[PDB]
Amino acid sequence: MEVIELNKCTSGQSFEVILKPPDPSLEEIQKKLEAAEERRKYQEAELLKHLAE
Amino acid sequence: MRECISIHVGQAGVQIGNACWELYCLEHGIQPDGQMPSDKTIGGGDDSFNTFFSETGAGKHVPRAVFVDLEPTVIDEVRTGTYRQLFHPEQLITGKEDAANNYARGHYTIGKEIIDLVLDRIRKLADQCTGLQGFLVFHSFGGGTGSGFTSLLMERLSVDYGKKSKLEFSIYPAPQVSTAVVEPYNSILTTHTTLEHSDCAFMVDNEAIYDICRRNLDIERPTYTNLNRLISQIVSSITASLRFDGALNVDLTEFQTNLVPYPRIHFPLATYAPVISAEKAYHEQLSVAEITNACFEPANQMVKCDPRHGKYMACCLLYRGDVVPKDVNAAIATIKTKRSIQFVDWCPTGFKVGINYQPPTVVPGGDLAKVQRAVCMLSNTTAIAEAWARLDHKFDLMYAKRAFVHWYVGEGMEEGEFSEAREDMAALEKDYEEVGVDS
Amino acid sequence: MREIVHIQAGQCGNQIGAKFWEVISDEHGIDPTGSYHGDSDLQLERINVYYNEATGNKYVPRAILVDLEPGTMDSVRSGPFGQIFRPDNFVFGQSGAGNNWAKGHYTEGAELVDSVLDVVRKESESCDCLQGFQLTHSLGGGTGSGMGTLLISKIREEYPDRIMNTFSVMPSPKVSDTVVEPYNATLSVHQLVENTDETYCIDNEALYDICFRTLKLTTPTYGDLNHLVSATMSGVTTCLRFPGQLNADLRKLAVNMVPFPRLHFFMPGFAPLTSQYRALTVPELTQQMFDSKNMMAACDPRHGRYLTVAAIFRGRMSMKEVDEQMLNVQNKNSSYFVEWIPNNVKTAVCDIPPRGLKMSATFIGNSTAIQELFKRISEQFTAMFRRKAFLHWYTGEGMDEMEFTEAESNMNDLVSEYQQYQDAT
Amino acid sequence: MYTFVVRDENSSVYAEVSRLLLATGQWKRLRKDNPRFNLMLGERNRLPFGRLGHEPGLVQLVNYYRGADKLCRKASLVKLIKTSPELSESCTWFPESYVIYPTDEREVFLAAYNRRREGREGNVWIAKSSAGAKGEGILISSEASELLDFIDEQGQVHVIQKYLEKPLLLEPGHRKFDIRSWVLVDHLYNIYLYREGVLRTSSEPYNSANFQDKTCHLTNHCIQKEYSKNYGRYEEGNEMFFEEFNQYLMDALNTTLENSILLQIKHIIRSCLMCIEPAISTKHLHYQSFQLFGFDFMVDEELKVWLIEVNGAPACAQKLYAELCQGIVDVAISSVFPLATSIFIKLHH
Ligand SMILES: Nc1nc2c(ncn2[C@@H]2O[C@H](COP(=O)(O)OP(=O)(O)OP(=O)(O)O)[C@@H](O)[C@H]2O)c(=O)[nH]1
Ligand SMILES: Nc1ncnc2c1ncn2[C@@H]1O[C@H](COP(=O)(O)OP(=O)(O)CP(=O)(O)O)[C@@H](O)[C@H]1O
Ligand SMILES: Nc1nc2c(ncn2[C@@H]2O[C@H](COP(=O)(O)OP(=O)(O)O)[C@@H](O)[C@H]2O)c(=O)[nH]1
Ligand SMILES: COc1ccccc1NC(C)=C1C(=O)CC(c2ccccc2)CC1=O
Ligand SMILES: [Ca+2]
Ligand SMILES: [Ca+2]
Ligand SMILES: [Ca+2]
Ligand SMILES: [Ca+2]
Ligand SMILES: [Mg+2]
Ligand SMILES: [Mg+2]
Ligand SMILES: [Mg+2]
Repeated sequence: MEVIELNKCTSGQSFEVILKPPDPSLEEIQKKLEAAEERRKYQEAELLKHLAE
Repeated sequence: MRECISIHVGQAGVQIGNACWELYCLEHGIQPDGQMPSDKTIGGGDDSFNTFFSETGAGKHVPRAVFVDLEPTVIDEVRTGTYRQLFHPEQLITGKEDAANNYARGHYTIGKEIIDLVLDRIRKLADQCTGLQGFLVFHSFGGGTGSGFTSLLMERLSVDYGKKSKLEFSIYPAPQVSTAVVEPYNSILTTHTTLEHSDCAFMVDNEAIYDICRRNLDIERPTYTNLNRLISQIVSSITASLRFDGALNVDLTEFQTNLVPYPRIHFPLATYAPVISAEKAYHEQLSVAEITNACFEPANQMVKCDPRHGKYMACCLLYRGDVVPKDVNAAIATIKTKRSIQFVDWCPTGFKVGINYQPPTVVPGGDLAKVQRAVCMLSNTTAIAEAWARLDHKFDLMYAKRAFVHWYVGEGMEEGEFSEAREDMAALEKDYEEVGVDS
Repeated sequence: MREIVHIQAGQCGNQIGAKFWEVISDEHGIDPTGSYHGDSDLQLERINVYYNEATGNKYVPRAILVDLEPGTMDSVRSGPFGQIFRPDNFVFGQSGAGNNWAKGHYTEGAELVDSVLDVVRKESESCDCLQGFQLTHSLGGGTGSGMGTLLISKIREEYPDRIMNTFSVMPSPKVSDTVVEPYNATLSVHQLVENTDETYCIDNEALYDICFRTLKLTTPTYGDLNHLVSATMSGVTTCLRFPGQLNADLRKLAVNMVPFPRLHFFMPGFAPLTSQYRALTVPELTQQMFDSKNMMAACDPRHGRYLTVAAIFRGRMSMKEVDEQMLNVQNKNSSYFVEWIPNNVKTAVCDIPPRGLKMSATFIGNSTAIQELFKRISEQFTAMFRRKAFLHWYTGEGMDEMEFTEAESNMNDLVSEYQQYQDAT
Repeated sequence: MYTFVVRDENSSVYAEVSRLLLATGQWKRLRKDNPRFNLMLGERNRLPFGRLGHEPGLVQLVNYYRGADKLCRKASLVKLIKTSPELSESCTWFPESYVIYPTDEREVFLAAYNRRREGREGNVWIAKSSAGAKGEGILISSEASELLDFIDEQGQVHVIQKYLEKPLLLEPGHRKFDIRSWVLVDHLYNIYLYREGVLRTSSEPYNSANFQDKTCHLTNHCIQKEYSKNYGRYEEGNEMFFEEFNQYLMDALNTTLENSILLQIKHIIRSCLMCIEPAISTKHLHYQSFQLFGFDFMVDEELKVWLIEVNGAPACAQKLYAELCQGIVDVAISSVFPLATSIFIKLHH
């Protein structure tokens, strides 16, 4: 039960008590967003082709 | 002094952000017009509250915040609300129509068209910072914007601000206050994509806030307004160390240093006490021992789970009000001899304690009574994995039938992202088990 | 923001559509001349969803009226609220469709469809942010069934990312005009399977049985049937038209109600249905709402399973009591909800009750029991088609038998698809 | 009406409990994976406690206490007794035990073993494991090497325990026995001792000069029914019930079952369950738990009671299923979900 690192100021205080010791790049993001946009475009083109038939 | 930029995404993020900045203004003595009489340095300074507020030459104190939603009805409430004079129009970003509770619509379809605009409005705030710490991101798991657009934003923030810390406040989905059914999908999808980009995330389960409001505030049917004012109190106690003089959690990095030994396991459990009804005419004020003991009651946790059947990696005690170290240690000593508090073997069994002498501030006309002392406990316990297990099971039920999957595929998402995200959650669940359970 | 464009096609479609506008205009305080005379600003908060603002404080329904003969729309223009509609939005021919899907879809309707799309385009271009379309029609005639589904296909071609919902009256031999209704309905259902997001299936036999058995109307008329439909449509659209819990456009609503694209045929219901001054308790509202006698698809929900369920309560009542009663109904009927869509029963409350009731409840069920309705149509279809009876009315308009065989196969597949999700665990 | 789900089909106790619930006309059984239940008759292993108590508006009850395994595993029961101050290393009603891996207590066990042979004391020990099921992994020996060679021969965690060399022997027969007590702990953590117990008796004469003949030493029902030729001779199925056993103690030793034995049994049951109460109580949890326990005891020739083990999923005596399962419905299930001369003894605390 040891208290350590006691710091005090006018606003309050803090301390520690111990009881016992023991990324995707910009281009890759753009690639994924554009890949999904192209899958949307392909699906919509299939719908428009279906409607054209 | 090092600035922090808050980002509020989607309805849940915006409304909670609105609740928080209202409370911040009350705590710092900032009037709705932005003026702050106690601030004697006009148009500048590097006080602790300047981490969250910039200053104009006219003496207005402006939140370092951006609000982004894919439809305008929620942010229009900010534009016309009590604190409308606080924010500049460029801080409030609204789209035309929303993501329809569809992660793929928020991440890919609509996110691609608005991400560059959001980054430019964020960059404008960063340019006013002499030493930017990083970002606090508020959002729901279940919404199409809160899940889909947040994960895209977090990815780009890691590109544009690689050194900066990013903290999340995430609303975990609860059927009691939701009319959606696809939220388990959106939660798993956004957790998978955001996991590597978030340094520390505080999950709030609407189920827990709802029941606390029912049980402790005697509100029969809590509204979002009830929930958000309670959530903003917890958020304020977590961010108070960034906004006031102190020596614990004084910058965002310290949150990871004190609460997250292993990067993927970065979801600390928050517990708050006391929550007292303002309508309660007669109330006896609770002691340091009583509010500290209440931090180990599951009924006061932001996520319902049983820490007795997990292990702790870190524990932080954040007090506000009439609290001195002597009473804290006397309370902790008693609690050890009565509670199941087991740490992992490779961590010290201890508590980092922070005390701010100013008692909690409550909104005039709110549901919460003023108390002489309160505490928020932040503990990294493996018991929070119970919340992942609940979510992953609901995901598994629907995904085995591919229910609702066509909505996501129809927005350009591939089906393999579902299983890739689910396998990542399976690994996350396994990580919690390896840390917290014996053979 | 969140504007809806309404279309009504054919005799049934225009008579039900007109009643719908009578009901919600009264709810919003709009008189027959389009002038507002309400007593609550809640009536105007979401008035733009269905009405346009003309100068002079006039509100004009965003409604397009379509028919291949002038008769019914002449009646509409003479009706109670006839003057409220934009005169430019009456689009009609003279030939009629002779209760013939081919005339509505391929010949007579094809000549008129472009001018309907012109009006649709004009209304859409004046929308701040178009939320989607709704169509009222019957499936058993020629204009609403054939030209209605032609319109839906043309609208999806021009507005491929806009929600399209329908209120579709299904034919019944017991409330029938011609023997070819099963042909027209079967041809139409396949169009709806592909091109709508939600289709509310209103069975004329259910409406008749409700009027006869529950309302004690000895001799129901189409007018009596349409009173039930307009009241149901009002309840179904309550949360779009009034402030409340739901902050959702049509897409968000469809996302949460439609787990598989083709299984989007909904079973609506309404409570109370009384033959009258007595107050209905929340238990009574909830119990009657889930009773098959209060639903309008003539399908027994106990014969299938609910994929998703939504309920809308109207009036001033205890939300706590609403939650308790909804849980009580779910436990009484635990076997009839699929267990692989968690929390698939959702509720919403609106404080504003409909005309003449202190409280009411509207039921929206996506149940696999709707397959019984398609089975009925399929049987009636096959009984005639096996002998190729009455086909000459259709081959005379250029159709051949193969298109009928494909429509039959398409609806039999739809029935099969329902059966597989009713047995899934 | 109430709903319940069955997830352990191999439970004889809760097959009868489920039968009674249905026969009330007020309980409906759902599919095992339907989450909208009030009562879960859960699985023995990996019961998903984390998914309980999150269904809106449903009070949910489960027939197992999360964390009660610490009492119901042989290795963890030894650890619990040694490391809990309320039980302590000096506990008088539990035999000297050590945990042995093939942490580990190999050297400490050898230490007390060496001292025991110094004073020429009885140096017989029994090695057992909870993973070894139904009389398999048991070995009794008076020499430590045979125990440890048998332990590391197996890959499972074992416990070596002092073998009670002086057991109370029933007459006629000169025969061993053990006492099974059934204990129900409800959601309020009331501790109910079923008034009816059973003695699982050996039908062979006890022979302390041969620990390889494990039929007169192991009082298991499966071991007696298979290996003992005198099975069922003195009592049906080698099961003597409290009325006869009490009459025997009065006739043979001029005392009663209540005085000589049952006071200690109640003390032990109460000490074990009160010890783990803070760790497993569901008093302020979002779901509630109850559990049926099977305590197994030994009695020595001095009428001292020793706890042997605690079973977390016990079976019941054939003639006692009806009464006990009705009691489970009464005090554990209907207490939370009420319907439209108690058989238990409440151990107070
Ligand atoms: N605590 C709290 N939760 C909220 C609030 N608003 C929404 N939620 C929760 O957030 C989830 C729905 O996500 P939203 O934030 O509304 O959706 P969104 O982020 O705006 O994204 P969209 O789908 O495009 O509308 C549900 O689980 C709601 O219960 C709020 O103000 N407070
Ligand atoms: N220390 C000891 N001294 C004397 N006998 C002992 C003993 N430990 C165990 N026994 C004997 O071994 C038998 C079975 O022991 P144990 O309870 O460990 O096995 P088990 O768990 O498979 C039976 P159950 O599951 O029904 O409780 C007991 O009936 C008892 O007679
Ligand atoms: N409920 C209702 N059904 C109608 C009405 N008018 C016609 N029907 C039904 O609609 C079908 C006939 O279609 P109808 O609309 O009259 O033909 P159309 O003008 O070519 O579209 C039959 O099934 C009729 O039973 C009506 O006013 N109300
Ligand atoms: C998940 O949505 C709900 C949850 C609880 C209670 C009610 C809801 N509303 C639901 C479930 C819907 C819809 O599907 C579409 C409806 C509609 C249909 C046709 C034209 C206009 C509007 C509006 C509507 O209100
Ligand atoms: Ca200043
Ligand atoms: Ca980073
Ligand atoms: Ca012509
Ligand atoms: Ca043209
Ligand atoms: Mg939104
Ligand atoms: Mg007609
Ligand atoms: Mg055993």
